[PDB]
Amino acid sequence: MTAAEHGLHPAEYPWPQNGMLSTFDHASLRRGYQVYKEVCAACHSLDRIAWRNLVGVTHTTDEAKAFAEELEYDDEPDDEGNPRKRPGKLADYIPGPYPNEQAARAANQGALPPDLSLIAKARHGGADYIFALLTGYPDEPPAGVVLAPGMNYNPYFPGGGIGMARTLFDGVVEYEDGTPATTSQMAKDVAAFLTWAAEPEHDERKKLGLKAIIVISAMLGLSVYIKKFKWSPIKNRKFIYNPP
Amino acid sequence: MTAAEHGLHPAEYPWPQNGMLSTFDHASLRRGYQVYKEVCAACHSLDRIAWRNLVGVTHTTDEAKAFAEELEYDDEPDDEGNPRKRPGKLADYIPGPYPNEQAARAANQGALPPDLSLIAKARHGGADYIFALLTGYPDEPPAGVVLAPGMNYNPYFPGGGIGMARTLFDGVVEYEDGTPATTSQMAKDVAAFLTWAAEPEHDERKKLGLKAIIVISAMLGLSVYIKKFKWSPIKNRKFIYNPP
Amino acid sequence: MALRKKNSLLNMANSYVLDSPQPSNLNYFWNFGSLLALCLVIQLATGITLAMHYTSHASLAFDSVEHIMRDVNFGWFIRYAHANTASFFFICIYAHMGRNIYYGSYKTPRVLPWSIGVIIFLLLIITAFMGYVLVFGQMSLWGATVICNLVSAIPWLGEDIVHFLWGGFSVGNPTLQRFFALHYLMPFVLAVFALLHLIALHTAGSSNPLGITSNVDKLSMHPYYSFKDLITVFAFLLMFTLFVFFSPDKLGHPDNYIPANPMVTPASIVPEWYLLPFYAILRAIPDKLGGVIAMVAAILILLILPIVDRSIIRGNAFKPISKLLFGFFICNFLLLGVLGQVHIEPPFIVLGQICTIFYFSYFLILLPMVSTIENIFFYIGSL
Amino acid sequence: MALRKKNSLLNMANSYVLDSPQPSNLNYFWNFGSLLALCLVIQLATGITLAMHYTSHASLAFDSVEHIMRDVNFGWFIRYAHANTASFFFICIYAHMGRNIYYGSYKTPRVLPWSIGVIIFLLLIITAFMGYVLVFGQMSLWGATVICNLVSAIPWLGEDIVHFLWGGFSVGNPTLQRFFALHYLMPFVLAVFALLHLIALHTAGSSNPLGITSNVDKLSMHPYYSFKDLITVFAFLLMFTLFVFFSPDKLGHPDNYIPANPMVTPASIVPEWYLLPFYAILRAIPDKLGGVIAMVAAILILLILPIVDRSIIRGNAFKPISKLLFGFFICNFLLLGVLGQVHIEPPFIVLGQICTIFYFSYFLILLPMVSTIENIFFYIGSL
Amino acid sequence: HLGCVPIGEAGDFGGWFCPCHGSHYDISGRIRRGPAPLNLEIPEYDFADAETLVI
Amino acid sequence: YMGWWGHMGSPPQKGIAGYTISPFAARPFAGVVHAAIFNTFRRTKNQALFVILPVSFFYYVWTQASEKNEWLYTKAGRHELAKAL
Ligand code: HEC
Ligand code: HEC
Ligand code: HEM
Ligand code: HEM
Ligand code: HEM
Ligand code: HEM
Ligand code: FES
Repeated sequence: MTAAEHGLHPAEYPWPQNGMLSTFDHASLRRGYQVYKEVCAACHSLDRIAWRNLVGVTHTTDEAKAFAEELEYDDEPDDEGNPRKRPGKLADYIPGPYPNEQAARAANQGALPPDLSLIAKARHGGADYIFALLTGYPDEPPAGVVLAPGMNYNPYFPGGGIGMARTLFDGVVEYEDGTPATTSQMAKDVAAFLTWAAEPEHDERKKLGLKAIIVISAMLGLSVYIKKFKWSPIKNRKFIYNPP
Repeated sequence: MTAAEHGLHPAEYPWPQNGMLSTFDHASLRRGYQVYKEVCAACHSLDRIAWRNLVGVTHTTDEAKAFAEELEYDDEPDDEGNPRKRPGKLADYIPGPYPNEQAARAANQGALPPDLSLIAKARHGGADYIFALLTGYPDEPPAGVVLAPGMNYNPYFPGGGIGMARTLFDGVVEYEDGTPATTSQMAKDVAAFLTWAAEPEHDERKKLGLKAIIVISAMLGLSVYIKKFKWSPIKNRKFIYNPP
Repeated sequence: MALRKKNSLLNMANSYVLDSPQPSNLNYFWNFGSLLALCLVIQLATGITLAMHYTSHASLAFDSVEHIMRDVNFGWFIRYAHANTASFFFICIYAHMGRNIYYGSYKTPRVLPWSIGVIIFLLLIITAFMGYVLVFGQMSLWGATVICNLVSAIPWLGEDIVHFLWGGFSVGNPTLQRFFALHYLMPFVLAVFALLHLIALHTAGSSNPLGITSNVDKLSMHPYYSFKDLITVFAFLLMFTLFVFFSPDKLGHPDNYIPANPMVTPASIVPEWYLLPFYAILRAIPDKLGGVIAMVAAILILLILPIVDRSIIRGNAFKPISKLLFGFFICNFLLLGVLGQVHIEPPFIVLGQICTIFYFSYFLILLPMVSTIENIFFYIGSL
Repeated sequence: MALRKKNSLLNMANSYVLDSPQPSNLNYFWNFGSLLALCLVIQLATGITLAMHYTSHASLAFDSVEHIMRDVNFGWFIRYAHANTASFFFICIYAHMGRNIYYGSYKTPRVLPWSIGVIIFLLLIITAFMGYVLVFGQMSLWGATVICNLVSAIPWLGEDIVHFLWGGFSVGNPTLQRFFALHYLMPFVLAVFALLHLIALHTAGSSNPLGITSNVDKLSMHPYYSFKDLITVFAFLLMFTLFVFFSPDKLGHPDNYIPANPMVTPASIVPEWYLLPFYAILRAIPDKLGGVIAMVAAILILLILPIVDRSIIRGNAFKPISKLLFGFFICNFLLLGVLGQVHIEPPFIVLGQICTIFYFSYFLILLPMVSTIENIFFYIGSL
Repeated sequence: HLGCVPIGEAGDFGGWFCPCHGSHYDISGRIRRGPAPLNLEIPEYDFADAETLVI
Repeated sequence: YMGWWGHMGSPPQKGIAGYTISPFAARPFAGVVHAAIFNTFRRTKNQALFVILPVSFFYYVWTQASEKNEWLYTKAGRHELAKAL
């Protein structure tokens, strides 16, 4: 297959979470949530994430309750069996922009924007692919490329023509921590946030792995000593043969 | 417990399907469907039964398709993702009178009319209980019984006070086969129909059981001959002992 | 040397089903072992097939069982076969255990197969209890609730253990999905223990109705007991046929055709019939923890039969008083069963307590006394 | 007499894990058998636990796996442990089979454990394939579709058999629910066959790296091989830890994190890595039925090694030419693996055919020729 | 008593009346008349706000 | 072909005296550094060709095939690709 059909392979960026002992940067996760909420969430759902998931990762209990309480969710029917709405709770999932696929495609010239909850695991490249894609729209497609109508050129996307246009531009978001919201900074934060959304156990998993590595290595060393200790009578055995 | 707390035990009526070798009377099943449709279906669903289920039991393919095609069912959303309706098909389930439990209870003074698809198996007594209950509303409750508001006296119902009023009266239905629709006749037909709805394999099952009974009995007889044949050298063995 | 003896794999089968030396006088009560093997094979085949159509999620479980009944080809038969064979499994296991108690199969040198047998019986109870919950009808839910709450009696940690078993604060979806996984597993564990009790038995061989050694007079398992087993297999299949095809719901509870509803409580919550004697024993003790202990003790007390039977003779064929006592013990066990499903009302409350005392006193008092006296009567009577 | 010898149950364990007489010179490649037993134990424990949280219905399957990852305590670990141990299971089984082929473990008198071993390997493939479908991501669905359509090649009845396997006209809910039930069962069948191949082996005992009898010099299994097994257990657990905790998705396909969509076809539909050599062999034959036969033959041809190896000596330790040929055979098998996941493009099409010919010619031509010539060289060379 | 749900406002102590065996609970939900042995159990509840309780 | 302890199936043994010492009396890691360096080097040197020859051959075959495949799907390889299909 041609390189174009594969898509250009994203660079390996030095993410904070790269590194056997490294967690996510939670300040970046919080900023990335804000990019999700203000830019991506217009077209993309994050359906696997509940408000409670943000608590103690990016937000306090009160902030997350406030986000939930601003929305309306379907309640159980009232006593005459008529539909009712309630305010959101921490157990509720973050609601998506569209009621069904047909509505989603109608708003995006036929293309269906995927749910982003697993996108960092569902694409080769992970955070690097998301970062490369969001920052990799050239001003002009390479001479000779004919884009289908409603397609945008992006070399990281296989085949080159993606139905999503460039969306991150310097200062589309105003970060609440005073960080300069440049295209690169926003792409880095939202890629970090999406990686967390795909693998929220990441920080705990790598710490438990460090404990396991240490214990298992010590046990491996001791098991070698013990095996050698027990085998030495066999290894050291000597014979004298006197032919009968 | 008091007999009243148990409910009066229904008589054993001679149903056509009683009898190891007996099927349902399908003419009674068809008439019972008509009682369901014109009387019970106002309050009770039959959610486990699809239109295809009637075909070749009570109705022809065309009659059942006509019943389905008169109703509207939810289709897949249109291209803008807006809701749409379609006419019914044979695969569709028979639709119930209420959208939810809350609506059902609101229409029945707080009581919830059960779905009738399994009712013949879900009550001690089966067809006899359904027949006894529908025909067993006395004109006057026995002296001294105090009914709760919205309750009707029926001795077959445990405790005596049922939230369902008498519904079958001579000539509420006009049967399409010219059968006189008396209370007793309609109760018998609808009880037969509901029994079929609970156990639609009944006729096939009992015929396969007849074949199994015959084969297994023959095999039992032959296995006795063969066991006796093989054992006879052991059974017939004789000894002469001469003490050494 | 014949291949069936020379090849190690063939020789294992040979030792159990073909050349296995059997007493020449086993009566028809020695046929329940092969009936139990048949029930286990039917439950494996029907159970694995139901698992191909059943959905363990609480929102779909009850409806997946209705889909089996209504849409799956022969699904009604596979479902009814599985549900009825669970009852037949218990009839055969009670018969097999009754044979073992009457003929002294628990005595030396067969203490080990008997003791492993008691664990088989416990695994069958757990297996059947979990399988019943899977329907997720009213009896499924309320039976799970009441039986699992007995664990709350364990001091200190009981409540925590119950929440851990349920995977939440009541019986719900987590409980149903875990019961599915364990119900699928437990029959395989049961088959291993069934195999272990046979390997343990193989050191002494089968006992026989006279209670004497059969080392003087052996018959090959095949063809004699193969062909004698076919008779009871076909008798069993006739009983199976009558229930599965002509009366498939006779042994069941109609409330299990109502979907589980945590709000409405059924009029009476009882276990399946084969658990009823143990439920009557539990009701007899007023204390919660007392009752649970008594109920477990009623099964574990089978482990002391090798000790409390003081007879110098194996089995009851020649012991008129032991035969009378055994008759009373069995009928009392059936009465306990009946009392397990009556309402908690006079006069059945006291009757259940007296029957419970009789149940335990068989093991602790009567069998040790009677077996001691009969030893003396055999000695003096034949002088 | 010691209890471990006197009691028949204890004596069975004793014969396999304690007093079992082993050669004194087994090298570390004799440790894969216990690693495979460890993988089987991990897969049973993790698999039964996943079954307590997984829902087999197609509408909920993929989401139940996300619930395991996100909500179940340690669910991420149990899921990653189960998915990674499936790969480790195949690494260990290829190592164990490679050991067996290099050291002549298939020769008399060990033809029976080897032949049952080939069936174990087939059951592992089926087990792993069904388990992979259960996620119900894109690779799950499309892998099931293409692999199950190979059955359509069976003449006359092939299409009918496929519809019967699927329980419908395409891979869907019926197929997923049956694969769940079979995926749960197949590991138990696999454990039985693993036990059978060990009982068959016990008649000759383990072979050893020199290929000679060890009847002259035996060591007890315990403590020597117990403690030597602990070393490779801890080495395995270190590798397990690195994948499960630090790189849990390295061995997987990202497309399996997209929910199954029968409309969109993924760019490349490949099996899991451990099936890749067999897929390259199938691609090599242009005919559909031809390709299926070749692919099955590639596994069943292992059954003829006892015949085509004409050597008078067991194993390759002392056979320089056989060792070279074995080296080429193994590297060719790895190249077939790589070619199983490339695109069907020049020049890999022809290369795959040449590697396929080499694979089969090892069994049919080269090993019979080389083993014949080495017999002559040992005889003449030592005169 | 057994575990029906009492119909409230009904009774004879005008609190709750269980229709099943006729046990009467109070405005405290204390048992006054009928087979029931205990008063209606109290869950573990706290007033987070004055307008919302959590149970 | 295998018996059990006491009747393992060995031909009669005679004339061999075997000696060994307790695991507590021995240094388990005696001579470890010599083994780790010189013994491993000897064992590895004697087996190196049997690994190097097939690995190097099949790696070269792969390398050539993968580079050709890559080149055929460039612009430069258009014509050769057209012929190859
Ligand atoms: C107004 C529309 C719109 C906005 C705003 C938007 N997207 Fe998208 N996105 C799409 C559409 C449409 C697709 C599908 C493109 C296709 O498949 O051709 C898509 C696809 C993607 C993909 C998948 C590309 C692939 O490999 O399949 C990722 C990752 C993505 N978007 C992330 C983002 C992130 C991160 C943001 C913003 C911070 C974002 N999107 C903003 C419309 C949008
Ligand atoms: C307009 C209302 C209404 C009509 C018409 C009606 N029912 Fe009912 N039915 C109820 C209500 C309400 C209940 C619940 C009664 C209760 O539980 O107290 C009920 C309960 C039942 C029960 C179950 C009683 C039990 O044991 O729980 C059966 C069976 C039944 N109906 C059958 C029928 C049949 C058959 C028909 C007509 C041919 C019928 N119903 C007509 C309202 C109705
Ligand atoms: C000793 C073996 C077994 C016994 C005693 C047993 C018992 C039971 C019982 C009592 C039920 C309730 C049946 C009902 O009333 O509907 C049941 C249901 C079930 N069992 Fe088993 N079972 C056994 C083996 C198996 C096995 C091996 C499986 C394999 C999965 C299995 C799968 C099921 C399933 C899926 C259900 C629920 C669907 C249904 O109710 O029919 N069972 N089992
Ligand atoms: C799955 C359940 C079981 C199966 C398949 C099974 C099978 C068998 C079989 C085939 C035999 C040999 C033939 C016979 O005597 O009937 C046997 C003997 C025996 N079983 Fe069971 N059994 C089971 C459960 C039990 C239980 C629960 C007990 C004890 C509580 C038990 C105790 C024994 C004893 C003591 C014997 C030896 C009896 C004798 O021959 O004297 N078994 N069993
Ligand atoms: C030899 C033993 C086994 C092997 C090789 C094996 C292999 C696999 C594989 C490859 C998957 C797909 C994993 C993934 O990528 O997510 C899987 C999934 C699964 N397996 Fe197994 N398995 C085995 C034993 C078992 C057993 C005994 C159970 C008991 C039920 C089981 C239950 C499951 C379940 C529920 C899933 C789906 C959830 C998931 O994907 O993690 N497995 N298995
Ligand atoms: C679940 C998979 C398996 C398990 C758990 C297993 C386990 C074992 C164990 C513990 C041994 C004895 C110790 C050893 O030599 O490593 C062994 C020996 C053997 N296995 Fe396996 N095995 C499995 C699969 C296979 C397969 C797939 C084959 C063949 C294709 C096979 C063929 C053999 C043979 C021939 C031996 C005797 C080797 C010898 O000692 O010379 N096994 N296996
Ligand atoms: S159930 Fe409440 S009064 Fe008896």
